[PDB]
Amino acid sequence: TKHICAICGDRSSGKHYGVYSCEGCKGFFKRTVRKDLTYTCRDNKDCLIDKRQRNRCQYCRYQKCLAMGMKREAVQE
Amino acid sequence: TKHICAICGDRSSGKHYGVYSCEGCKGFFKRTVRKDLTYTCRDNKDCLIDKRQRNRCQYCRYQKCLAMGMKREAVQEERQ
DNA sequence: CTAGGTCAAAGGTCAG
DNA sequence: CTGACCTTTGACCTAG
Ligand SMILES: [Zn+2]
Ligand SMILES: [Zn+2]
Ligand SMILES: [Zn+2]
Ligand SMILES: [Zn+2]
Repeated sequence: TKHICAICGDRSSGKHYGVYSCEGCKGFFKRTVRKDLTYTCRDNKDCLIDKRQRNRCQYCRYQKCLAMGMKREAVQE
Repeated sequence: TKHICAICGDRSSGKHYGVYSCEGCKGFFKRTVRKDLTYTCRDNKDCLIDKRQRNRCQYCRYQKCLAMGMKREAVQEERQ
């Protein structure tokens, strides 16, 4: 699992914010926290986050980052 | 100038789908791939694609995107 | 090692 | 439908 992103399942580049994640999910989490962005799900808050469809819903991607254990506290100034 | 669209000769906004192209040819290729659109040439499949006449034939514009090297694979899934 | 920065190249919108 | 004009993504690098 050291090699697989816990959020989308892409090739993981190491532990980012306490979770094994790809460069994509790391960057997304970083921008969300830094810019203090709020998202909305156009569906039923159960969108599938995988390599191909991770960008389909920002709300569901962020909730998966949190549920997998990504720490807001680990994003610095 | 090395900032020329390989499809139509308009000012290129960078590399789109592996080819130096204008914002017009980028959008056109994207919509064609996304919707899986099939076009028809009303002539002999050799219409001239340039800045002025790019919109004259959808079929010939798409065949030039492909012949120039535009990658169907580089068009990602819809986001909304 | 993993934190942050960068910027080319993806994405999107909506007036015409 | 088109394309000007805009935003977000993620591969890659470097400093701590
Ligand atoms: Zn990921
Ligand atoms: Zn969702
Ligand atoms: Zn063009
Ligand atoms: Zn034609």
